[PDB]
Amino acid sequence: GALWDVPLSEGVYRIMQRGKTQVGVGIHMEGVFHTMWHVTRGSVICHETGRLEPSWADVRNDMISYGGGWRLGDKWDKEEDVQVLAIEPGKNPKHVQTKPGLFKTLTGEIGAVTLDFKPGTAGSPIINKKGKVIGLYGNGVVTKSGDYVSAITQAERDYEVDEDIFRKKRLTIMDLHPGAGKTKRILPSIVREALKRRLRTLILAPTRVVAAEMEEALRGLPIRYQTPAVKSEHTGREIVDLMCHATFTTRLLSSTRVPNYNLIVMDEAHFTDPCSVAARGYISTRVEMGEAAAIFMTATPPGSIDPFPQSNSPIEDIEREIPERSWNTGFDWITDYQGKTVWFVPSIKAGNDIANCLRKSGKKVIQLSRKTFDTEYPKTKLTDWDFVVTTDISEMGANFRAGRVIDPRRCLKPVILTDGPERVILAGPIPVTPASAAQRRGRIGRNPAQEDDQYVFSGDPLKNDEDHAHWTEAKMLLDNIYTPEGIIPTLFGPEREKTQAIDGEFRLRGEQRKTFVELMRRGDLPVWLSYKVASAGISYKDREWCFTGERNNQILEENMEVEIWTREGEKKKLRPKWLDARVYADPMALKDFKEFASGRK
Amino acid sequence: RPDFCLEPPYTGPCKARIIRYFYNAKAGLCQTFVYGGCRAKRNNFKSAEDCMRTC
Amino acid sequence: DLSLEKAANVQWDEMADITGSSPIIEVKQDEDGSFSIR
Repeated sequence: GALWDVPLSEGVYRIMQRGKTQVGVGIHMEGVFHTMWHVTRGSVICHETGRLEPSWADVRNDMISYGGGWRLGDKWDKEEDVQVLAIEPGKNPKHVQTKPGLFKTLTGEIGAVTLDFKPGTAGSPIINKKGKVIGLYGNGVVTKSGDYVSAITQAERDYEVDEDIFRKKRLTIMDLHPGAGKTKRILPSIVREALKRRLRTLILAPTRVVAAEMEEALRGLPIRYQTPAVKSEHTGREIVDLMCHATFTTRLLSSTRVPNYNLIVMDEAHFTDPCSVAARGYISTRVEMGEAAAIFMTATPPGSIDPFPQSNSPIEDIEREIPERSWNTGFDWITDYQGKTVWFVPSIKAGNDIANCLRKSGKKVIQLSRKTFDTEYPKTKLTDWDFVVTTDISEMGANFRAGRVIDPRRCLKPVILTDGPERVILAGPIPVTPASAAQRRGRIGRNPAQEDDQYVFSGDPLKNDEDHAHWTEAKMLLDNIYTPEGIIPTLFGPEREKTQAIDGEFRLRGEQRKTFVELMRRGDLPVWLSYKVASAGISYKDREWCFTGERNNQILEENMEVEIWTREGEKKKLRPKWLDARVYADPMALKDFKEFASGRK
Repeated sequence: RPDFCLEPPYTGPCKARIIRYFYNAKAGLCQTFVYGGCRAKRNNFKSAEDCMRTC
Repeated sequence: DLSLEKAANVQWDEMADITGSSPIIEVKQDEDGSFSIR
């Protein structure tokens, strides 16, 4: 069959519709609502106890689940009488016993009953002698006599993985598109047999929320979440370690007890974050060492170019003009549409402008950024909204129940300039990558219910991220990760030609490497800036370099020359020796960096 | 008006109760009928609008 | 748009009467899970 995609009682029920009409019948067994597909077609099941959403759907057999798979295995045996628990509209339930005839299909045969009940009895349970549901009444056919005969429709019931994906010195890239049951079917199976092979398994999620979803999907299995507040943690028991990409890279930078995971699975392995790229480099090195097997799961593997990949649910690709800033008129199609929309913005600032503009017209808007993601994403489901205005961070496993995505296909790109004084600027808004466009578009076309999801976009993608700072920064991280003799940890193959930086040119001394790590993970500074400060021999507490810079390194906030009161109590102009645009890109980053410059961080 | 508006309202071989709209070829307007869930003919609309617009 | 309501619990009624026939008809399935007459 097929799975579904979305972020207590007892007995059979009348499926009622507003417009109190009865449209069908269902059975709550084992903690799952059983019903027929033509009755609801994936519509939400609203009730006092809450809401039920699709999970298993076999359209070819006209069956659908609510709240899990189907625990309905009892089937007719071609020689036994059954009852139909007919629940008709506006009438008490009836028990009609009839020894079933046969529906000899083309391929091949299934039991059927010659009972004709009122419209709305679809989903009425067919009952066993033991008192078990043996099928569903509601889907049948009329004969030449004009008589109605319904069939006893019944379900039958994961994913069987190849054995060589566990084979050492092997890196497998799984191309999985939204709606593949990746998190809920594939990964749990992979882990399940990984344990049968007694493998030391490491699972990497891009963000905390994705890892949380994994925990949801991996319940019942021995999984331990690893936090970046711990360098290493070894238990004698068999177990699978679940952590974030950044946590893994951090532990590689600061620990000595990093265990030899012989099976490493990375989800959303397209994440262009420096820590993620470095992680892919290290993992690839371990595989090359013949010490581990690796699995990279992503909808956009290396070489991906198609911005319009086929989805499991239909997507309407619409090309039209999209506002770059706040607007007053000429864009009614944005606000008149009230499904839920996910709008990708090139930056936090543009996001603020758009979000405010939408809110001023009565639209509930949730904003998402890199630093607010793990806090603000969870309220995109526990609350209801109209627009999610997000940056590129939503291109990593972020799942929304939306119908439309607005994607002007623009973004910012950190670049390391070498026009004399080495600097980092934010170039943009520039066109996104084809992969990014595909991932932004991938937020929809996931729900088999809605057949009219809309991807509204503008402009074309561009494969011009060679000068992206993240490749260099990843090399900075990876250079400070110890490896055996002869084995040198370089970037992941398909991502290494992107950078022109050579190997090992960023390896730091013992204590300076520690300063580097602390500047990143405690100072919350970019990799480039942290490397620049740490390589200069500067300690973590020394903040004098924040004011030593040349004139043009003067930081501005709201067209003001930013001024900071130091911890000693001295008033200095914020003028860093090394200039990274990302520390004054948005208000919050500038606030944090100003807290750093004051020595209060 | 199309040639499927010819057809009488068709409740299929399924046993659900989904109120739909059919174009009456008897009287001259659109009106409700009970749809079974499967095998919908073209003379079957989710609204009175679409029925009136098509015919 | 959809609401639920209690109706009954899964049970075999011993006090129920017998009706219906048991013929053999040729069915031809469909992609939508429908049925026809072969």
